[PDB]
Amino acid sequence: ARIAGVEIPRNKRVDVALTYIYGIGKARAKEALEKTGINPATRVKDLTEAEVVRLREYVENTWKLEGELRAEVAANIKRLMDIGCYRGLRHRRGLPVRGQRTRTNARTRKGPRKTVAGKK
Amino acid sequence: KIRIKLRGFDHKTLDASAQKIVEAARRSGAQVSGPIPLPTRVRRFTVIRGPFKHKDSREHFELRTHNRLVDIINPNRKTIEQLMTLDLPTGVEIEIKT
Amino acid sequence: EQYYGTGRRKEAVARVFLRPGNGKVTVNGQDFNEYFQGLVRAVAALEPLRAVDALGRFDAYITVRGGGKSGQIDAIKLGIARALVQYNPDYRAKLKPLGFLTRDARVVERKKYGKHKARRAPQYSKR
Amino acid sequence: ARRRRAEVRQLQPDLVYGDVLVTAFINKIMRDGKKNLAARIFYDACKIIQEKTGQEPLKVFKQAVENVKPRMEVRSRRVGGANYQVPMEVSPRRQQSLALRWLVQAANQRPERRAAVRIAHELMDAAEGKGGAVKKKEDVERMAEANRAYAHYRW
Amino acid sequence: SLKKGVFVDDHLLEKVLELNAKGEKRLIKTWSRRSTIVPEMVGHTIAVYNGKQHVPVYITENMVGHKLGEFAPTRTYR
Amino acid sequence: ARKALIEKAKRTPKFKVRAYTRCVRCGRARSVYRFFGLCRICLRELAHKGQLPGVRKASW
Amino acid sequence: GKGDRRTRRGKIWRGTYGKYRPRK
RNA sequence: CGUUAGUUGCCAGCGGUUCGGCCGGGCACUCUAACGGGACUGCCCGCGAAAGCGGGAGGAAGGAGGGGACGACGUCUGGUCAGCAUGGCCCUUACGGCCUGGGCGACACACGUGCUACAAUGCCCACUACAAAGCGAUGCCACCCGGCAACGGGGAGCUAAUCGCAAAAAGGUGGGCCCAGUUCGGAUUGGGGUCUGCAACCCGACCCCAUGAAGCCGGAAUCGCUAGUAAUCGCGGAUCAGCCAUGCCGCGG
Repeated sequence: ARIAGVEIPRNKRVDVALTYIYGIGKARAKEALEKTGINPATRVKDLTEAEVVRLREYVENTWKLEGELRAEVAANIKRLMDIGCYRGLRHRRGLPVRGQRTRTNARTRKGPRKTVAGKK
Repeated sequence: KIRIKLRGFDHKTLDASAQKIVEAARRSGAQVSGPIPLPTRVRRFTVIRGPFKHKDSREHFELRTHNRLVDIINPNRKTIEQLMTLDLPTGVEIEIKT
Repeated sequence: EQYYGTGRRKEAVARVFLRPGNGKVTVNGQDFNEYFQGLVRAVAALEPLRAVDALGRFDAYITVRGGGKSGQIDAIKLGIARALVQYNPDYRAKLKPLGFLTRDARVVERKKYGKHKARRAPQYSKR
Repeated sequence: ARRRRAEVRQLQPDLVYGDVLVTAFINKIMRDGKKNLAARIFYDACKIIQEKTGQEPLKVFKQAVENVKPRMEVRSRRVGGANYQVPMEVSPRRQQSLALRWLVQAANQRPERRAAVRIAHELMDAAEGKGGAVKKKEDVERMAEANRAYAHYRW
Repeated sequence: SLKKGVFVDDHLLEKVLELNAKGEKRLIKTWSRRSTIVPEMVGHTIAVYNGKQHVPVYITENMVGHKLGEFAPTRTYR
Repeated sequence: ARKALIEKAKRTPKFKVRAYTRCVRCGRARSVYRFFGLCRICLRELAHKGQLPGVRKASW
Repeated sequence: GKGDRRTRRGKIWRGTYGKYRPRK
């Protein structure tokens, strides 16, 4: 059942299936299946096309989702380029931005590993 | 019925000096709700033995506050005879309550 | 009319009152199998009875505090034995072979400084 | 064990079949000291032995083991040259240790997703004699014999 | 991250405010990197100490939320 | 700079927070128990003399 | 488990409280 | 195991119970904590010249019952002048002193010690007294109301076997997920907040939403542990406004 943007989650419980949208977590799902009264337990497979529309229009007009987020969040960061706040050169340099160490670790933000040598 | 409490770091000179409040309110007095021991409260201190790096090897100190309780059921002044000033504590504290 | 023993095991203690009759056993305002419910080893606690054929021709009101369930089970087990030999002091020279009469000294041994966990020692590295 | 000969630790018999061997097996199954869930699995597996075969779960289990006990194995021993694997007869205590051990290990390799099933089928499969538990058993008997050249050391 | 006030050094605004009654100064210089930027106090150019020297940073709108030390970095070679 | 610092550890400080403890007989900044105002060192020292009342050598 | 703050066990471990672990 | 003692503990034994040990009533039991008893190779068999080794009863405990404190003469010209003390040498409008910022928190890299994991003997939600050490009257915070929550209003109680931190978690029972980088795992990042504090940019923790990474059990090496031990699960304290605690010291399941 196509919902946000283009998403076709299917054959799993809507509450989980809902998750497969950029902008839906287990939180925003619990809401939609109560502020639109749909059993979360039911598979998308067997699910009324009246319930799909109550959903599709709720979620899509309740909050900014999927690819708008993506392009906001992206433009939201290049904002921090601005004149050059700290988190600027940090995203700019690709190093941890939330004040954590860097002597060791920081492997998630620094891709894999680029190793070197030393001395005699 | 009269309430006095007795704290102390020393376990021997409490049961002793509060069997003094037993006898000096037994001789001159009457019926006794005996010495009952509240549980003790141990303040632990753990310290590394060395001035410098030696994170293992430490020593262990405690400061056990023994607590002993004593009440008696004849509030007369024919009891506050010795219990006026007839003192052999040293570092016991007293809490005379109502 | 009444017989009793004190069971203990690993900071867990059991007041155990025996009576003859029926087969019911009370523990802390609850039936046995509601308190020790779905805990396989519970039935061990009454192997004293099952030894001497006291079986369920006894009732037992048992309060118990200290520990966790499986300590209590062994504690009760000790009370049941320490009670029913206080009913029949001849009920001793048959609970010796099974040894249902021994406190079981095993308790949490102390955590030591410079270890991690009593015996567990921290990790070596050499180089 | 430089000093004594280590008194084999004696096991508290089973709360059901009153068998020491059973408990032993239950322990090997146990994980982080969760004897309860351990014994649930073994017993709830004994249930699967019934729903499928006529026989008493115990005599299944019991004879399933005896088919996984190895009679010979190889223990290494070097010299002033290289390391050689002398085939050694296997003492009764070690047989049990090994069968039971192997049983569980063999089991948790099986496909069916639920502990109780696997234990059961494996036990069942090893009673018949087609178990992958029994492979680890035939493999050692076969890994001796292959070194039969060296059973003139033996220590 | 605060919510009763914005905790900006008072000795800063006095300069700013009384520089905002016909005041055009660029030689404005501070050690108050701890202090939040404030509404449309733009246009000015605050030199901020990084621990070694003062940094000529021109203030725009958009950066209104942030603090002053976010523009005077305290190290070298990132 | 231990001295100008021990006679600043006593001064009532501009802003509450900047307040810190100190060995009374060490002038020592780190590991100063609140109950004694003593460094862990000067403490094992006194406890052994006997000049620390009721403080025993803990054993269990 | 013990590192997802939004689980009960992540809270228990972290030692905190909230939506995913409220105090009765 | 026994005495001594009854604002913690109960029909075990009886009457009221707004069925909460809450009110008289009671210390028997559990417990709280002082002093004692107890185990010694004493007794029976066996080998031995002896000390003692193999057994066996009695007994809660049997041969060091279990765990601590306790570290000989001395070695490493071991560590530490940065805890303190001290010989010498050195600066003494500065090698002393005060402040404001910055740094000890950097990051192509490399190792140590750990933490959380890679899931079904598992993860999620709901409901359910198992209670064994400690801390708290410039604090612990019941219980109210607002708030998804952090937390903020309000306010009871106890210098605390009496009141509070207290939920112990693994567990038991119910439902859900059905093998998938997943309802596994929670890294990174966007955003919106709370709190402590003069002040959280560098550099705080906590809540909530969104994001959801590497990780499918680890080469050659190599660590711990012999029984309430290892493994596993929570609990407290010290420092401390707060906290980068996954550390350390302890506690029990």
